[PDB]
Amino acid sequence: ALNSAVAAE
Amino acid sequence: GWASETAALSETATPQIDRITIPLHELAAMPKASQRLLDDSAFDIETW
Repeated sequence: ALNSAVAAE
Repeated sequence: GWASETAALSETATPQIDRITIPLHELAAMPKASQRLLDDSAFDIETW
């Protein structure tokens, strides 16, 4: 759960 | 001892003590989360 730009994260 | 009637009663043993040390360590987690993900998420990421 971080960096909402990345889908899997 | 099982002391006799007249025997010049001698002294007996006494328990020897041992000490065990519990070092009391710590366990830590530090998850990083983006501030914008926390603001525009429909899920409460802080309580998750």
